[PDB]
Amino acid sequence: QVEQLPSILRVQEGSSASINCSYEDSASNYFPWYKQEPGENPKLIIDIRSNMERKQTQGLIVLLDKKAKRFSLHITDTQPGDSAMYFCAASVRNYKYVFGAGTRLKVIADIQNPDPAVYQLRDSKDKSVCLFTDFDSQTNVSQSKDSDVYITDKCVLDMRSMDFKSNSAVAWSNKSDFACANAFNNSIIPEDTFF
Amino acid sequence: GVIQTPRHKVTGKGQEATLWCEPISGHSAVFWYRQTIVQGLEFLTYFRNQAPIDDSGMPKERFSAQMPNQSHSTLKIQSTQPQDSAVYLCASSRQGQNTLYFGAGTRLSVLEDLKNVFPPEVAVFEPSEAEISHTQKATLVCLATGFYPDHVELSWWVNGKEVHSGVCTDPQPLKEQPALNDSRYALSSRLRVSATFWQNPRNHFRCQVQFYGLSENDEWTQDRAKPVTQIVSAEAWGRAD
Repeated sequence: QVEQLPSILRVQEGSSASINCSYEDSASNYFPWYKQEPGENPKLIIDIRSNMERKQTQGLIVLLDKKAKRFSLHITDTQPGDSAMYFCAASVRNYKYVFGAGTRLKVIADIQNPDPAVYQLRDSKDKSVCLFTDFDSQTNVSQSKDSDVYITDKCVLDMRSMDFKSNSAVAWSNKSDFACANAFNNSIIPEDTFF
Repeated sequence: GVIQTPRHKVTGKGQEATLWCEPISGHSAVFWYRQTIVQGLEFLTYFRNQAPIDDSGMPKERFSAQMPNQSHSTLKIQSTQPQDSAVYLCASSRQGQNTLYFGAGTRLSVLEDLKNVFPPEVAVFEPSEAEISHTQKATLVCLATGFYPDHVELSWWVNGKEVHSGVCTDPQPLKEQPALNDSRYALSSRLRVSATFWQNPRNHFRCQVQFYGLSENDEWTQDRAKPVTQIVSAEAWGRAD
């Protein structure tokens, strides 16, 4: 039976992240690691056998200490997009894959040039939605303290094309007394909301 | 690789559900696992050449696994209960191989009552004039609201091809009535394009939400439309001024 720590791992972009696992059978011979993107299937990312104590391939490092019955995975220079669910396992002979319960890795992104703004969208005919966007990593969109006003959590986008990341959160309501001016009374970065 | 069907399954309490897995051309190929938020990856059962070897992880009641032939395996749950709700992964490995290959699994949601299943209403919102002016970028937003349960897949289609780069979808939906445990959900997504791209009125944007609900087999008493598995979409065209 295999213990994997931690369950949730919040790491800042650029920093390294490590997952540790330990297993309870002297006999285990193979230690694979699986990455799992939302909706998809776990995919083998790297593995190590009882023959060896460290392996580095494919942007990944694994350690194995047979004596301590501990093994670990190490990702240096995390980027959003390493954000996924990881799983370790220990196997014996031709059968028996025992898995950790997994680590949800969240890589928090370094907004380089923040541009906090709150804009008002429309379409088709509620009618109106508000967008809080381009704010820095250290901001919390809080939930709606108004019922019948809905606010999503922040969403991090990373482009492959350019080195620009952005945060966004969406808020909407059917009420007549609703506007973007005073919608996001969380701890806003002190800018914009310009109409 | 390993093919599992269905990808999503909604059942009511006490319905029977069977899950299908086609391994790869290989021997040790049952490795049914259950995947949940609380218990993580849990071994259920294992077959070598159609032969039950370990069923240690299987619930002691209602759950059963078979291999009819050597190219398919089934998990049958009798009298589905809410606690049965999880993702059911299936996996296979070869002879002289350590590598284990996983399926994408079947997501099972067992509901108390199928009268509370509703499909999403989808709407897309055109970028802000302010945003365009300030950043030279245009962000479209899509809203899927009022759906239960939370088996939705949201995609962005630009001129008939699905796109990914510049999409951001909420990783988890929000409860419209968060006090209640059994509440409808909303999901939002954003598509960010250049202001130039949005300003071209030949560009067609479509937000599409695949919802999973009742099959055509299921009965429908209520006087609204039966909430079958369906796609719900909303479109917008580029605009010059």
